[PDB]
Amino acid sequence: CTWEGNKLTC
Repeated sequence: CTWEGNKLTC
C-alpha cells in the first residue's frame, strides 16, 4: 500500500 497524490492505493 502506497500514496497517490493524497489518496492511499494498494
